[PDB]
Order: sequence, then structure tokens, then C-alpha cells
Amino acid sequence: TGQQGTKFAMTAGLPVGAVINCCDNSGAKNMFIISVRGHKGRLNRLPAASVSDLIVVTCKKGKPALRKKVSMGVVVRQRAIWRRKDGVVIGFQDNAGVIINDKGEMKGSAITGPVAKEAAELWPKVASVAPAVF
Amino acid sequence: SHRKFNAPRRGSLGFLPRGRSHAVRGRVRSWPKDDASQKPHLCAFIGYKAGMTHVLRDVVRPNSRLHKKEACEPVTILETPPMFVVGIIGYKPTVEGLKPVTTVWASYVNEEVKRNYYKNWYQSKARKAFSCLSNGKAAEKREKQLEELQKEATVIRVIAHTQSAKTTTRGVDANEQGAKKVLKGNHLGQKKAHMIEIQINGGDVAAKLNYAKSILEKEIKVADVFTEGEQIDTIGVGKGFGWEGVIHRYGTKRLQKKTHRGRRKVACIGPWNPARVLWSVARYGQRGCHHRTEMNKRIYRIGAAKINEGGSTSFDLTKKSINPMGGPHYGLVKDDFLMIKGSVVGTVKRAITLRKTININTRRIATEEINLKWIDTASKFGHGRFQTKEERSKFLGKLK
Amino acid sequence: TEICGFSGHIFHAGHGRVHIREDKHLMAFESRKAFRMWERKRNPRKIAWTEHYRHDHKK
RNA sequence: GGCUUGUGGCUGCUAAGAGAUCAAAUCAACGCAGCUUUUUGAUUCUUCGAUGUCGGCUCUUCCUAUCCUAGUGAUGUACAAGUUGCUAAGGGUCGGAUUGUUCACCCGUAUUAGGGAUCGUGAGCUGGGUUUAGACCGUCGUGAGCCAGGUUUGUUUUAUCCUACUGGAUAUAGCAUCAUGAUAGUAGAUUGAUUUAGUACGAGAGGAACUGUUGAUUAUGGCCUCUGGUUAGCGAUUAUCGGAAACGGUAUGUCGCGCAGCUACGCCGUCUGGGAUAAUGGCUGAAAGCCUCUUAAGCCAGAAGCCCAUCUAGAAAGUGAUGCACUACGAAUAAUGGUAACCCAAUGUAGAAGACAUUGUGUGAACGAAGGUACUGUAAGCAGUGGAGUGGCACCACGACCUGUUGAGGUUCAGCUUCGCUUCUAGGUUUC
RNA sequence: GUAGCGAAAUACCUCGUCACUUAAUUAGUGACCUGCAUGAACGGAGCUAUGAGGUUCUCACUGUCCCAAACUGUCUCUCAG
RNA sequence: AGGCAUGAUAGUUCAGGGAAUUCGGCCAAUUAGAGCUGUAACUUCGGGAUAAAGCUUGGCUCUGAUGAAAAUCAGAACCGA
RNA sequence: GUGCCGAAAUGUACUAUCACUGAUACCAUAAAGGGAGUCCAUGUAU
RNA sequence: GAAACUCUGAUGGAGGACCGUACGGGUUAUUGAUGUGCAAAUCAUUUUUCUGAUGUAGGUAAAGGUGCGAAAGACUCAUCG
Repeated sequence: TGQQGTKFAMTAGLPVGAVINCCDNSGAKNMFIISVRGHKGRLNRLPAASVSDLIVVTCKKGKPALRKKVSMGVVVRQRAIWRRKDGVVIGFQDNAGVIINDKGEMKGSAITGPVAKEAAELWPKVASVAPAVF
Repeated sequence: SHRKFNAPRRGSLGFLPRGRSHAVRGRVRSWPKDDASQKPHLCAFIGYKAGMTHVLRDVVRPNSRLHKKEACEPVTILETPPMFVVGIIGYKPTVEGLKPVTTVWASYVNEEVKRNYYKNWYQSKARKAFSCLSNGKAAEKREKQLEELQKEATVIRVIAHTQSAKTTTRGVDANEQGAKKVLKGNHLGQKKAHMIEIQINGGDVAAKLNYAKSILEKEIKVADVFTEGEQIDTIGVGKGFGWEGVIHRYGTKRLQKKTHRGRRKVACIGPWNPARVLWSVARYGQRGCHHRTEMNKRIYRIGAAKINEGGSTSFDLTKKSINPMGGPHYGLVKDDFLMIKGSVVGTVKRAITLRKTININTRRIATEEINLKWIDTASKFGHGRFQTKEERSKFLGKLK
Repeated sequence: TEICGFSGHIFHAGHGRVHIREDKHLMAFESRKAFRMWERKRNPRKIAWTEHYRHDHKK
């Protein structure tokens, strides 16, 4: 709901059951991703998140309060390379996401590590608190 | 359902049969409907595919995310030498189809055109073709035939061929009158010209026979057929790959690893009844070398070719030639060219016939501002560090 | 134009790649050759073909 | 499989009432009449000198009794979400957990139907189940043994034949180029956000739409500029062998980087308007001095559907243009020898063989040169007030390595580009 | 039918009921016991060690898979016999 | 003798994910030798145990200890991808 | 059985029919129930 | 240590112990290759055992409603309820 915008078709790096790190201090060490939100059916195709994708996750390792529940993530760093239309090709050192509520407000206070450009350019609340955008 | 699952069809059904085309150039199926009125204005034109670069455009789209931002875009570059009109045809309308009402020819004919009517030029002693040189028959005959085209023929098309061009042999120094002259080939090899015919979409028929007779025995250039910002259809034969398996040809899912007699196949050809393999089923055969059209290819810039200022853009104030330093599989490109946006069908060295698009876009990408900041001229073998030779001496002036 | 992290050469737009490091380094690279030698923590002061070699190696 | 349709599934006719009031917006009893072969029965016509038997995987096509998309009508239709009728099968209809499952049932997503083709599909696979011989448990039996009771280990053969299909050739009534285009196929389909708009409508809560812009998913055709994958070209290195090094072998060597080529995880295109219809809505207008879309003549508007436009193949549709070569109106019908090709020789724009393409006195090939271009990464050998040190003579021995010569040396079309008379280029058989 | 054991390699009804295991479990583990048809040398309960034995989960690692692709050796292709 | 497309079979390698494939991690990948640390529940006290989990390993110039011994073990410099 | 395939009258005389529909025993299917479609028609009233 | 004895290190080399070689003995998996085979039971990779209830050679004993059987109705010259 709190996207304001859309993607530009990057290379998708994170198929289902890709466990990734969580940037936020909410208390999710990891995030086993279940499905991407806004994805159509196709026979034998695993649905695959890139950056700036509203994803369904379970926190697997973290606080006992959070885990063994379904939650909405969003992907921030991808590791797998992708081509911006500018011409530059960019990847990060690690896969990482952050948890959000149903409204599209960020649950944790602040980000550890960098964020991608189109994650900030799309989602305002992740841009509003991040140490560096790239 | 009975299939047990739903999944789209593998492969298109409209591009059958997937086999070889023996056309050397892009055979045009259908020309655009004549507006009528206006001017006849030629339509189609041949260009050889020279190679490919990319370019850094600066974009102006209102109400999009790339408003006033740079955008890297691949660009094919077709070389187009200026081609020579020879003949002129009519076509009468009949109940069966369009049937021809005779071709008129020019006064003389260049020996590039004579190559077409032999398979063995090197054997031929006589080399007697187009013996229309006789004075009595040719002069009287054309004015009879040009009268018959006004009477019957509605549609008029202009026969035209590519300039192979002329040169001097080996170590004779050129630009001298005693030296024997001879046909230089293309970047491919060939001296035999690609003859086409080109429909003239100018109203009145009679009006056309002013224009198509004015243009006759004169070279056409690209700058008075296409213009920058035009959407163009590229017609040509694609890239030959020989025989192919069922997996790579139609793009099917291959089987389990545990299969006896291997997994690179479609498993069920068909059902018990009907007792027969269907045309629709995927199967082993030819891949590539297929004749294709493709629609709505933009042309970014049109060339000309000592200043060699063609490669460079408005900015920078440094002049760069279009050929990347080091020239692969082609040649330099010392002719008129076309920076076409994106891919074009076929390999390097292939004759692509261009054509004006049959019906008009209303899409805003069609009527966009082109504005190139800067173009690549780095070598393609393989990673290129220097755009120009000039950069080299400055970067590493002292060597050995 | 972007100057590289490893090697220290120029290269122009629509080439190479970028690896965004932890601790927010935007390091551009010439090729996979330059990227791969960085990834194994090798010095440009020892590898001969590079340009950051040839400053401190006196040419 | 066939016949049959009790049973299963689907649909009519009638209304006795539910539905606040009111049978027919929507449900529908008690009854009555049908359709279907996607359930299971019933039967024993075919098959016992054998049609390989369940499910899943993979690919095709077909049916509509339509869930979505296209277009329409009803309403207890204000909006939105719904319930429901009609035309429509072009396109779409899914990722997973347990189970041999079909089926079922949950988690999750782009809203979400069900079927047929020998219960499609075993010389296409798999063999989990079912259904042999080993073995165990439980009930039954004096016992051998039994058990739609459970559990575990248990061999899946052959295409080289004829058709079918896929691509590619060859014979005819010259040789070659350029065209026509009967016929056959056909491709784009969906969707988010934004604008219209917090507007219409509504007491409020909430909350649309045509059109335009702008992205995405999926399918499809094409491409290699970049990026990623791959890579006997260079470098490094283990054991051993060539007296040492050099340069090599062997372990189909190991590691590092890697042009070209292919390839996707990359990149580009998918524009666009007709005609006649299906449902249905209208106009004029009788039958029926009123009234009616025709239930009459005539006219208009009208679907992702059908046919055209576009795109793929194409004259054994045995065709045609150009070059050479040897005997009569019309309209209504409630009216007037010598060419040439092929062999051959290369080449690649291509290729299983054929074929296709280009050249054959020309930088065509082979070699060579480029402050042309690439890849590797500083050759060997020599020199050094270089070098942890050890040993000897009165500064010389041995020394991984480092500095200099040295972005050096090696490789660079084999499918890379420029120009160079350095070197080389011959024969054979039919065809009208 | 004592002691143990008990929807078990035995439990048809049955995917029994309630926890743990999972985002999701007809599987796995632990309890309850109306044991269709458990039970003591017809041997009962037990698992330290051993097992090319049966079965469930976690970490590591992977072309099994998303989704295929490239290269290499011998054959398949052509010719002679 | 000549070709090198497709396919079968035996092999190296594969971005990002890491069993989502499948009846089932079948297959392959990871691990690995030695030296120095360090080793749990449970146990028939023998085992478990190479449990698990860490580190080091080259080349070259030396030094020292134990033997008779031309061997073997310990320690330190310096060197580069 | 008699338009043509197909041998034999698209025969003469007399009534019905517009529907993506109908068409010759056994026979290769269709019902209950509807229709100001059209033709023929029973009894009454104005 | 008052005693009965029990702490540390070496010595020693026991065990139907363990890892692991073969032209040794077996034959688990890939349900790989082959299945018009090299073969009327083979080949490759993987796997099990390897001083013993071990393997193996020659001579010799047991014969068809019999023999022999660490027992599968196994084997008794490609033949066995």
C-alpha cells in the first residue's frame, strides 16, 4: 500500500526459501522468504524477489515474540548483480531485507548497512532512515 | 482438467515452417498503402549490417522515472552505400492478382547488373546479356512501352541495384588513365549486385512516371528516403545455427535425470487417437536462417563519409569516427550509415532491406526527442580501454 | 568516466561493474579481472600491470 | 470399448411457501418430464497361440455445462462489494507442507472453472502403490496354509521395417534474375500505479468510471553493445623423467586470469484499422385508425469471438515480365556446331550428406608488415656496494627472492580489421 | 490376562484425541487407552556396542531444482573396403 | 581417409538461491593426511571417540637436541598472488 | 425409385412451409411444457 | 599411606578390536552402461570383508523319494517343490 511507484525489472536473485539477513533492530536475525507479493502464476516457476519487492517472510532466528509468524518484508540489498538503465552494473556484498507492517510503515528504528537506490526511491520510510543510499 | 495442469503453448504456431530461407536479402511482402496525392517518394532501401555499439542518450519523458536522466541503449549500425536506379515496372490489376505490363530499362547497363544473369562469370567468353545497345530497337521501343504504362498500369515500381564500385589493380598506383579498371567487391566479397524493386507511393500514376523517369539512371542516397526520428521496419534473414534438438529449438522443459535413453526430448509426441503425429508438436530440425520482419526500429542518426566528424556528437569538441578502433568480421564503414536503436535481424555482412512502416504509432515513444550525449568507439576484442588512438599516446606516450 | 578502485585506470560509461562494500564504499571496477584480484585481498602495489603499481614503482 | 442409466452429475415444467409487506430479484417443497457418459453399477458382444494394468513427470489438440478477461440484461442495483441471465472457448487458470495417491486439507500469491482423447501419454521416462518366489506381526485354522489386515527387501527387453510427423535433397517442357500470391498457418494476451478524484453517489462509513500517461508479469520473434557463465592462449605449481637450468613429456593435472564463439542470469520489437455476425440495445413502421427494435419489409449501433489488414511458407496454382538460347447489347422478373549449367578449386554470408551463398587474374589464397586490435602480466640470459645467512682465501664460493634491461616475452583468424604485384593458380562431362 | 508394553513392523473404524516438530504435516516424536485381534523361554520390557538393515529431523555442501548453458574424449554424420 | 550440427555415453565448470526437485537429498558436492589443542549426553565403565569444534602445513638460509649412525624431531629467520 | 452423381417425368392436378432448418418402414433418438409466426378453424356477444 | 593398598610415567603387545592394500573372499548402490551384449549373468564407478566360525589347491568320503544343507525348498555338471 505504501509503495508510491513501481519497479523497473531488475535481475531477480531471491527465489522462494532464500534465507536472508535483516537490517533492522526489530529482532530478526534471518528471514526465510515464502512468496513475493504481486506475482502471477506459471507452471514450475519459483517466484523470485529482486530489490524493492514486497515479500512474505517468516523470521526463523530472532526473538521468540516475532518468530513462528507470517510477516511482510521488503528487500533492500540483492548481492546478485543487476543493470540500471544508466548503464552501470551494481551488486552488494550480502542479501538483506527489513520487516514492515500492513500499512507500509517501517517497524524497526534504523538500518544497519547500505540500501539500494530504487528501494529508497520507491519506499519513502526506508529512505527516511538509512545511513547511505547507492 | 485432462492435461492435469495448465501451461501456455511451447513455441509460436504462426512462424511455421521453421526452415531455411534461400533469399540473400530481405524479400518485402507488402508495401504501405498509398496515401494518394502528395509526392511519390520512394520507400525501401538496402543496407549491410556492419556491427553494433552502445550509446549514452539523455532522456526527456514527462511523467516517468527517467525524466532528465541518462540512459544506456544498444545500437546496431547498418552501412548503406548509395544505390543506382536502372529499370522501371508497371503492374496492372487483374482478377487473379497484380500482373506486370513490361519493364523499361536505361540507356546503358553497368556490368554489376550483368553478373546477376550468370552463375559462371569467369568461364563466359561472350558475356552477352542485355544487348540493348543496338540503336534502332532500344530508342524506339522505350517510348512505346512508357506510353503503355500510362494506359494500363496502376502501380509502378522502380528496379534498382547496389553500387559495388570501381578500382585499380594491385600495384598500379591509381588515378591514372592507362591503368585497367575492375570491380572491387563488398565487405562480404561479392561484385554481383543486389537488384530489388521499390514501390513509389505517389499519387496519379502519371505523376509517378515523371518522378520515376527523373530518378532513372541516377544514384539515390539515404538522406532523401528516410529521415531522423523515423520508425522503420528491418527485413532480413536471421542467423544460421544448423540442426537443433527439441529442447533448444522450441524451449521445452527437459526430462528427469534418471531417464533411460537420455532427457533432451519431448516425451509424448501425441495420444493414441488420432493415430498420427500432429503439425503442432515440437520436433528436431533447422534452427535460424529464417526470413523475418521486425517493426518500429527507430533510426537515431544518419551518416556521411576526411573530417570524419560523424562519430562525435554536439558536445565535447573532439572529433571521433564511428568505426570502433581496430574496425569485427566486417570493415570500416566509409559510407552513409544508420544508427538503428536496438537489434536488427541477421549476422554481420548481411543485406538488410529497410522499409517505411505500414501504419503509424500513437505512443509518444514514437515521437520522442532524440539527443545523444556520447557514443562508444572502443574495440570489441574484447575489453576496450581507449575510445581513440589519440587517447593512447597521451595515456602511455613512451613505449618501445 | 569513472576511475577504478583496484588498478586505478579510467573507463567510460556502459563498461565494467560496481561492488558496494560494507562500510559504504562505492568501488567501480575495470573488469572481472580487476574485481576478482580485489576480492582475494591482493595489493595493487605488488601486481605489475596496474597503474597504482607504477606510481610507487617509479615510472 | 459397446448397449443400458438404477446410482452420481446437470437442466426443464408446475408453484406452497420462504423472501418485512409481495409466489416468479433470489431460493423452492410435494410432484412430473428430460439430458449426460467426466462416478459406480448391471450385462457378457469383442480380446485368454497376451491390446503391458494405478499415479506422477513431459508435450499436443479438442469440448463448454464460462471462474477470470471481451460485450450485454435483471435486481430486495445509491456507491463499492455482491447474487443472477444471455452471446462468447482467442488468451489465462499457478508456488508449496504431509499422503503411492486420484480425491481431500491447510500455508502463500494477480483477482481465479470443470472435462475428453484405449480412466490421452511405459520400444517416452519413473516403479512410490498394486500383484510372484525371502521375511516379520496380528486374528483365523489340529495342520499344510489363509486374510481389499498391516510392514520391509524385490530383473521394466527390441526400431535398422511401413506410414505419420520434422527439417533437408533429386527426376520433368532450355539457362538466370526479378515478381505475382490461389492455398495453408497466424500472436499477442493480461495487469499494477498514476491522472480523472477523495470527485460522482451517500445521513455517515466509505468510494467508482470512459480517455490518456507510465511500468510490470507472461508468451513470442530477434540480437551479442554491455554484464554473467563457459574457454588448451598465456602465467603459476605438485610428483616424476629428459645431467642442471632452459624448453618439454606423463598423471587424458591442478590452480589463476582469459579474446573469439555460442549462451542466458543480458538487450530490442510485439504496431494497427476495417467488414460481416452472435447476444443485445435503438430508429422509422404496419399487422391491430392506438401501440410495438421486425414477433413483418427497410435502416442504424454492435464482442478478446469469425473473416480481412499485418506477419511465415509458396507455381506439380506445373503461371508471368525481362535478359540471353534453338458468330456479340443491357437490364429487370409485382417487369421493359556455339552458348549455358554442373563438376573442380577456395571462401562463409551455412552446413549431417545434398543444398544455399560468394569469388575464380582478383589481395582470391598462402605468407608477411602495422605508434591496427586483443589476451596474459614482466621472457630467457646477463649485470648489481640488492639479499636471513652459512663456508673459505688474505674479497671470492652457495643463495627462495628483489631492482635494472622489460607493460617485456609469447599468442593474435583458424569464423578479427587495414595494405603489399613477396610467392602461387589446372583440368573434366553432359545439356538445347 | 498378573507385571510390563500399548492407534505399536500388531489399531479395522482412523487422516483417533491433546502437545512438540513446520509458515503449512495422512509423515516423525511424547502422552491418554472402548487393546476390531498385546502379553510374558509361542518368551515380556530394554538400545551401551555393532549394522552396504528400516524411518524422521537439523547443520554443512551441492545443476536434484528455478533454468538452462558452454567445453572436452569415444561413437552417431560422409567416403573406401 | 574426411567432417564435428544434433543425439547417446564417460567427463571438467557453472552468476544468484540452496532440496523449492523427487515416493525418497537417489545422485553428486562438502569433509579428508599428519602435528598441536580440545572432546558431550549415555554406558554392561571396557566403550562412545578420528565424537563434535578450532588451529598449523610451502620454499629457502640456518641453529640445537637424541643416537654410532650418512636418521628424525624440535626451534628461529627471511621470501611471495 | 425418376435435379446431378445414377438407369428413369425438376411429370400433371391440389393443399401447407422460413427455420444457422427439414428431408421416406425396421433405423440408427428426443419428452413434459410454452408461441397476436402463418394457414385452417368451434361456439357466443356486439 | 599407621595400614589395607592406590596416584603419575614408562615397559609390554592381548583382542572371533578398528582403518586399509590384492589377478584375495563376497556383491550394497547408481534400479548407471550393455540388453542384435565382450558375457545364455558382463563392464565401470561406488560399497563390504581382509589372522579369522578365513580363503584356497590336490587326493579322498557321502547318490536320486537318496545325498548334503550356519535352512533360501538352497545345491547335487547352464537342468531341481
